[PDB]
Amino acid sequence: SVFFKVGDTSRFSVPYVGLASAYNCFYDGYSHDDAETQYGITVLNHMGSMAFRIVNEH
Amino acid sequence: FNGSETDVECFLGRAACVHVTEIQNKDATGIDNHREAKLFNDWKINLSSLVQLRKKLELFTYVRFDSEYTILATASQPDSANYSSNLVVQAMYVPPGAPNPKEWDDYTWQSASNPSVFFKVGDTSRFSVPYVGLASAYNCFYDGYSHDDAETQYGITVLNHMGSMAFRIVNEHDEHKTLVKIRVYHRAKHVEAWIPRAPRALPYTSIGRTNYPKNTEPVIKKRKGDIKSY
Amino acid sequence: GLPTTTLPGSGQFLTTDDRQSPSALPNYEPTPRIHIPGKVHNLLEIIQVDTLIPMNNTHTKDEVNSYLIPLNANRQNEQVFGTNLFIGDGVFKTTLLGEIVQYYTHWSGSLRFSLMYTGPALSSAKLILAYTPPGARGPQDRREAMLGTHVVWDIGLQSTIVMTIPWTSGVQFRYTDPDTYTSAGFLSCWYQTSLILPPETTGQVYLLSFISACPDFKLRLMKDTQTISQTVALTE
Amino acid sequence: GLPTTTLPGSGQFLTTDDRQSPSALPNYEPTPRIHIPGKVHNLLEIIQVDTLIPMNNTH
Amino acid sequence: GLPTTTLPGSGQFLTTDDRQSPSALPNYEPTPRIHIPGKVHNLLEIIQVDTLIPMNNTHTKDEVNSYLIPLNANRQNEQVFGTNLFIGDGVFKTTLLGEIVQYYTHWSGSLRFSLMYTGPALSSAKLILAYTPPGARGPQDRREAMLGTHVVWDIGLQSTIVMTIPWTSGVQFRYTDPDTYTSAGFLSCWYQTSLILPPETTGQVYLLSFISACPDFKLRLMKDTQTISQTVALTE
Amino acid sequence: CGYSDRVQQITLGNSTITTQEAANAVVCYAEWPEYLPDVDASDVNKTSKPDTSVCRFYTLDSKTWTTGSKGWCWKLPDALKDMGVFGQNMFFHSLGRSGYTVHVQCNATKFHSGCLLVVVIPEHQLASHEGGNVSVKYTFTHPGERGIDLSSANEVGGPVKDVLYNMNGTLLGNLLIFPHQFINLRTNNTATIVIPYINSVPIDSMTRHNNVSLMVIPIAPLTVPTGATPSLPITVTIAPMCTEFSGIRSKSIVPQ
Repeated sequence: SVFFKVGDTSRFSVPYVGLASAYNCFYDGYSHDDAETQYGITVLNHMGSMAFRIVNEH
Repeated sequence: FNGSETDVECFLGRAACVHVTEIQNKDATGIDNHREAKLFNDWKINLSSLVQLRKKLELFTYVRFDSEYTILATASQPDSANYSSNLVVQAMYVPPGAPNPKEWDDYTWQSASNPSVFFKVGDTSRFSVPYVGLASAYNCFYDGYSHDDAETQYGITVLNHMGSMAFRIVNEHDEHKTLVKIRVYHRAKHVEAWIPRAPRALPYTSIGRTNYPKNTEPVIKKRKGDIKSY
Repeated sequence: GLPTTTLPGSGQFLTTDDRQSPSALPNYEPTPRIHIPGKVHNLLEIIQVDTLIPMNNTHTKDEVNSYLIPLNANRQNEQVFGTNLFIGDGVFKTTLLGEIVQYYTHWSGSLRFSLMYTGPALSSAKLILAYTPPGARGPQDRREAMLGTHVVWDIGLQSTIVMTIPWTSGVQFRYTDPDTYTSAGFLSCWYQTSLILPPETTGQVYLLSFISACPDFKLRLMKDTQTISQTVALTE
Repeated sequence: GLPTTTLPGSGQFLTTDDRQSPSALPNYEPTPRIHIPGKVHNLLEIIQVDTLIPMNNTH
Repeated sequence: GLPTTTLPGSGQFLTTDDRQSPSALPNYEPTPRIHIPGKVHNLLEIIQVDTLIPMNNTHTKDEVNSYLIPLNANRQNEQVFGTNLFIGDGVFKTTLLGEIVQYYTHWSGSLRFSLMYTGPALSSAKLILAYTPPGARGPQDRREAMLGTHVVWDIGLQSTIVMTIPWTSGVQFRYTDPDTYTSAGFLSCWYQTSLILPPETTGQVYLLSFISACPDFKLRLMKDTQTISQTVALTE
Repeated sequence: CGYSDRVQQITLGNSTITTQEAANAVVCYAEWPEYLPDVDASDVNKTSKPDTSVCRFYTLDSKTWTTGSKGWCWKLPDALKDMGVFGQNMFFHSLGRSGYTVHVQCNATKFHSGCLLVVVIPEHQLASHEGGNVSVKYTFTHPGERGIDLSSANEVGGPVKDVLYNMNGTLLGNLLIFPHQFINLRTNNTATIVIPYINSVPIDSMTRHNNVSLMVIPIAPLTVPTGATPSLPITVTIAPMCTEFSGIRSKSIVPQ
């Protein structure tokens, strides 16, 4: 998590967070024939999830 | 691998929010709100608050820190509008074995050799307090009182005290309302651990005393059916 | 004299960034480092120890008997063990390997299942214990377990049975999000023969089951570890 | 100890500028690089292939 | 030309940080350094000097007699000295070792207790003086002191008696917070025999007691040193 | 010739125990009980060496493992308070360095089925029977030679007697990263744990500070054959090895 002034920036470097050895941008197959996570959206090679909020009051 | 991911130094060395607090500065006395959380605050540092309610450090018995308190102070009173006009905040690391302030305009903010810093509200300040330990390691998990003699307090064992943080405002003039939220993030460097210890079952019920809480729910899970799985 | 630029990301406060910071006590010798035993450098040697597994945790209130797998006489070709090998869930959750794997994220490595018998010296039994790999439906009886990678290591002369658990890579690692999928591994045990009790025994004997990780173990990313949806700000 | 100056263009945010930035996961081994076929380094070898031309696209 | 970043803790004002700062008089030769005697580099050589101890400070107003331990005739097996060895408190507080150890914090090191007799040349006495270590209850009479590490070094031929005070580590150092615990050390003296006064002496003789620190002394952290709850802002 | 287990004379001072069945040894960690905390202070030494006369095998009272039994817990440097020359050195001095060697023996016939867990827990802080912001006042902690005696001896004001939380909040099968060995009546009848000294301060009072709790607990219940006695004895012996004290040429008398 980072904190910065409004109107300024912040620079990241998130490394390759991939389940597969490459990002399967274009994949054929579901997740299982078992329980099967969701569908062939293939969110299994998820990259991350950014969250933004304010620490202030009143 | 010799990569700092599952080793001890990476394990405990992350920075975590401890001791959220909220102070202000009004006047000498003014309106009768002086003592509790206004005009100053002392913490008496203890990692016993929210290191995931004392877990990863309680997994070991003997540790040694080198702390980096990073004080994030911010103006709860709308900083966007005003309430920030040169609002210089004073932090102070009162070491163990030194008197604690209990007033905003008190003698031990300016006294001798008490490390105090000054920074703008909405900015930070980085420390490095060395290993201030009475024992050669921090006895996080200790059996014994302090004496069979006079005996200092009890087996809380505040003898291996780490320090005491003090926060206050150097400003004046009661005509208005301000409010300042201060949030310190402890980070431990060069963490050397010893003597692995079995983890707790429940979330705790006391600081220092290794008590397990009464009236417990089952910490372990029943089988889904029988010993027959699936 | 030294010209310089700006950088976007100025005034940044990374919580996680290793930066050397100046000392509040710049000149102070600490209490010096002495040698005390059991120095630890890694969680691998923490989880190298066979702790135990609560398998008979099917009673409501938690007691000592949660680890005692109950063994009766005159039963064969029927169930003894049975578990999904999803560490961090079910019966492995409250082991030391349990909260360690609840600490990190995606993991890898072979294991060291152990097993030990608590009964009389003049007692004998044959117990087939079988492993089925993740992605395979576990066996239904002693027959189908025997066609699996069946292990006997019987009772009557040998008490301590250890079996390594080989790891197989699924989608490059192990899924560490809470689901009840059935492709995590499966270990179970069957009476190959009935338990032969000594004369006038008149009771039950038990087994004790341990688990740990072989040095091949691996732990990759770190997580927040709520486990209770944690927030307590009590200070004294 | 180190005297320095300013530069006009401070607080600048070039979108296109190659600057090394600090890591949010500073210590994390990724899924390792394996060999898979058809490695590409350039669009020249992309457009080296005769595709086809729609010439009778008058319908 | 030189790209740079920010650092959190910018605009910081550490009071205690050693940073070289530019000169208001950048070109000015001062009054040059000459040699004058008694150059000091350390407080150790300050506290190497046996000052004195006020032991007979049991009178109300402070006079010269505060240091004179009173010695009478025809008393034996009864009290002469008696003190807790808590420097910074009690009777050692107002020595030079007193405000020096009130300056710092946790300390360590052996001491150099001295003792000197002020009486006539043709007078004799035997005085047992005994040390008991911290953590031990001090002796009640000359008997129990003699079973301690008893020291006689009598009066009648020798006047200056020095005894080293060995230091023992308790919980790694000495407690430097104001309490009246009784595990700080204990030194006391007894008449082994009655004082033999010269004929028609008709009065009292006295002893003089000094204290300092041996070169083994150690002072570790520094404190604020209120001692009066200090604040005076008077300027002229 | 034949079986040649290490059952020869371990005689040591007044102690001539030599009762070893399957005499395998598990030490606590890689560190042996070692005397020297340092080399010297570059000075002539009168260092207190009581290892010539402290290294006796001070046994304890025997305790009867019934079927309805839960466990026993002794605070190790304070179990030997009212006994031996070691106890009189403990009150006689204040501070001492004491490595221990604990030999727990259980008499059991061939016909008895059960298992025990011995475990040596460093700095075992206790959980109270109150279970709040208060613990035992260290009167009920270390009775000495009698132990906490977890087996159905419940009390008020002091520690809890809950055996799964082992007065610690921890878990029973999770306890084995402490040094331990299982007494399996199929295999062995005794257990040895070699305890080196363990404290963040190199020299410490054992009257004030409880270094080690020793627990012997039945994991599997004891099933005797019927017609026999439903009780088996546990005997525990302590040999304080490479033991050192501090109060040299200093201590006269303290009675208590």
